[PDB]
Amino acid sequence: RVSSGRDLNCVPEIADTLGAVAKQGFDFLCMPVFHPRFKREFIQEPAKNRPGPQTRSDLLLSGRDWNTLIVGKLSPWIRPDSKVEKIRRNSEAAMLQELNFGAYLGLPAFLLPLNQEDNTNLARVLTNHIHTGHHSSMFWMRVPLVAPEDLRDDIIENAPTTHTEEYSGEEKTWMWWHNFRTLCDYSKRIAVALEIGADLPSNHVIDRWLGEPIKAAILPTSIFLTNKKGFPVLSKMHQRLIFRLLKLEVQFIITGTNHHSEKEFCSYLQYLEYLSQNRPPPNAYELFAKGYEDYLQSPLQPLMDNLESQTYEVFEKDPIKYSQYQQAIYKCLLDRVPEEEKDTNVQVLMVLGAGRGPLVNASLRAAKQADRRIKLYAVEKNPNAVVTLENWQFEEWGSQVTVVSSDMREWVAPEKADIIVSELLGSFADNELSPECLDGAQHFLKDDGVSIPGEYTSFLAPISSSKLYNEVRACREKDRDPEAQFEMPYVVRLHNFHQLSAPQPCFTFSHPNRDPMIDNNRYCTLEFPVEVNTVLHGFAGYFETVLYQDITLSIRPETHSPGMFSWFPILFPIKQPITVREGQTICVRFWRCSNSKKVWYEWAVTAPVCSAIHNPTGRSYTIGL
Amino acid sequence: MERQLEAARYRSDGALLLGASSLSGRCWAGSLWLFKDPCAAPNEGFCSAGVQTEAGVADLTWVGERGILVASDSGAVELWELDENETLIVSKFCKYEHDDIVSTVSVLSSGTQAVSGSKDICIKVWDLAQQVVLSSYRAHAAQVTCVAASPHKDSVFLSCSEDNRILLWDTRCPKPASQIGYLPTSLAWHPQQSEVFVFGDENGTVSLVDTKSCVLSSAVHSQCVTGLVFSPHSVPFLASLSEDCSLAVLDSSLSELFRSQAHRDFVRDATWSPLNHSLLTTVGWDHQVVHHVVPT
Ligand SMILES: CSC[C@H]1O[C@@H](n2cnc3c(N)ncnc32)[C@H](O)[C@@H]1O
Ligand SMILES: Nc1nc2cc[nH]c2cc1Br
Repeated sequence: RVSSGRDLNCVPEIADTLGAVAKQGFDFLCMPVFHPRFKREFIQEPAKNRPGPQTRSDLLLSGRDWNTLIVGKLSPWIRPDSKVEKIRRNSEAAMLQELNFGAYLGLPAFLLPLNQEDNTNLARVLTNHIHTGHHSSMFWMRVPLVAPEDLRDDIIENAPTTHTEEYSGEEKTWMWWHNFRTLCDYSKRIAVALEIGADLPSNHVIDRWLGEPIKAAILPTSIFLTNKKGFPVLSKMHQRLIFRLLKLEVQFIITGTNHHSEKEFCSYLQYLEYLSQNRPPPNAYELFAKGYEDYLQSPLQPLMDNLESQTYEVFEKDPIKYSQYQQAIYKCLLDRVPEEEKDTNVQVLMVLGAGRGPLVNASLRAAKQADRRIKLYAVEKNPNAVVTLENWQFEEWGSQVTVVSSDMREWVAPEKADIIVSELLGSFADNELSPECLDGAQHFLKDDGVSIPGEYTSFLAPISSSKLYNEVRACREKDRDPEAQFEMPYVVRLHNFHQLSAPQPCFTFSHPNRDPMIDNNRYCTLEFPVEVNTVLHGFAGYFETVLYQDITLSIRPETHSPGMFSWFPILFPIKQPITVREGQTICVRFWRCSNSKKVWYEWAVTAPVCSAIHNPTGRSYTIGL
Repeated sequence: MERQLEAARYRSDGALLLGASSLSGRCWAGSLWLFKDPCAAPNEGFCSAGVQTEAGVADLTWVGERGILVASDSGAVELWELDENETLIVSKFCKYEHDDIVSTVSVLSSGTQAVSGSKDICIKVWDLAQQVVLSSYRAHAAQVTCVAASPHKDSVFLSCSEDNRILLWDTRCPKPASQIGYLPTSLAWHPQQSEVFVFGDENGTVSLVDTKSCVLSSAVHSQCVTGLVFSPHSVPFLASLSEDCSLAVLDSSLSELFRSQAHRDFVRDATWSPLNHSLLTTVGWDHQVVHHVVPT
């Protein structure tokens, strides 16, 4: 299902045009709302007093058709940044007139060009409109990958086109966009309609638009090549770009006249559809994670909170994770009990944070696989989950499993443990307070005992997403700090973003923690080399864990365990976006902090410019001990 | 006949060609009209011929005596021809080759070829006989506001644009365009001097330019200069039109001789009678055909 539009600047009979466009397969029609040559005076007589009607009637279509099928277009003569004062003033009046008429019709979106550098007054007038009436039309800023000036034929004898690479210069249309949306205060209603030229620029120019709110991709008829049977297709380079845009679920707009004159108009659409069918289908992670793309959620705190039945059901749905846990205990049981000792030596296993018992069942399956005897304790502090365990224990497990309705840091254990097995790790490894929990459980691990996991290590990477920056910004609430939303992590399936440097490890914790003078507080400095011009909006956080020896789990994208989907990446935003030039180092500083009651993260960017320290003293975000 | 009169051009025998758009209301179409009696214009029922086009008329021009070359909103450059009797107007071709509104059209000196400019940024050279684009030029960086064919040289023409370039073209060169302040809106070649042209800007200045070496200029209008039309005299006068809703006729040195505030909407075309060189006809979006008696 490619959602598809037709761009026209010529609409003689509105109903007939729309009807032809509907028969062609298009879901909507971009068109002007006043006639695009009908230039209008507002100041000077006699033309200011021109008899109306000033445009077509709203009665020509249904309200439903205006709301679903029609995208308005700003008239191309409207130049609010003209060097001529009178064009400036008439264009101001005319812009507000056209916008207000689109709002009167209830149009779902309205198109405006960015076709020069200075759109400052166009932004001002759009902002004026935005704060006038209560409506919710989208504003699609029509901006090209490559400026007309920079794709022109090399045919002016005395003004040759530059044959030198200009790295920043070739990205100029991003700066047109950036400056526009910055001026308009990052309104959710202002999106990009990215216009694709016949010749794509360098990859870095395209990459520049990663993490931008691209709602439309405009495809001119001129950019389509012709295949041996006469029909429209695209180059493999353009196809690459289309597959990326499809992943952003943009609406594709076809603009310009039919040059492929042998075939039906359907053809252009049929190619996009052809391309849409022939992508690689969604992998079982991407199938599981559909809907959650860039949806911010609170990180779960299974310590502070008692997790719901269905949350445990979700945790349990990851058979890769448990076959790994099973394998880690399997390999461990063999390493601890030799073959000749197998009937003498019953290993005391303790599931610390047993939930509804998947690790308990993995421990049973592993022991029968290993052919070694085990004594199970299932320690769980959530008394709701303990109901599930105790029903499981009576019906199935029996006396082999002892259920313990207790905190692992309080529990006075009847004996010491050969192996402690746990599953206390969030998306940043230590953000559910596994260090503190296993530290207080450590006194009943045997002197030679194993923790599964033995180790885990968080990873961070700087990102750009103006989309995700907006999502965070929209989480302002009543009755708290108006910036608290920027000073807290979010679990999010990051999707429309740009990873700006390779992830690096942040914090590591090892279990057992044999170190005499224990401290789980941390301070880390990371220097991230950046090869692009960009804007930093936060740090994606991942993790890795050693269950036992080579048996590992990871959500670090480059080493991601195949098939594992229990965790999404975490996101640490910053309050103010940071301009990062090509070749600069992003320096981030992260702290893990604590008192008796709370654990929290603080963070700051120190290069190429200083941010404020975020979440100082846990003022916006704490993790309950 | 639709309200917004866009074009007005005389042929050799003093018959008036009108082009019109409906730029508002329900139907946004256009039309082409021949008046053998000029003083009857705009009146529809007392005219020689008339026809409905599918879309509006941004610009047109005569192709000698019987052909009508039309710049459409559709993207089509259209050739309509008069029949054997000159009472009907039949489409000979309508070729959808520009990707936006065709704004400006101009027939080249020989009359077998023409040049068209569009909002799509391109300038296209046409073979009127073969009905195809010979050459397609993306020299500009914005809308092509005006193209103007050289009177006597088939390979030469002027174009101007919203990128603030006036380009002198010469198809004989490997790099045909050559670049020659506020944006240029209208272009007119000097009829007697191959090396000279005038250009009107969006701020109401008319400027006089030699190809060798904005030299002489006058603030003629208060708003944009839409059109510039040299007279048929040996010592020609320059008619200048504007969005200020005024006609001015100018001398060699751009001094104000005649001035008409007769039009109440924008003045869109001008055309000097070849029967009487002192009569000048304008048309405007007020649906007026005003016949001015120029004190020559
Ligand atoms: C299966 S998700 C991790 C499990 O750990 C449990 N948990 C977290 N912290 C502790 C603790 N200190 N003592 C016992 N169980 C815990 C939570 O209740 C959860 O069921
Ligand atoms: N302890 C856990 N935390 C998280 C966070 C996302 N998925 C999880 C699974 C477990 Br088990």
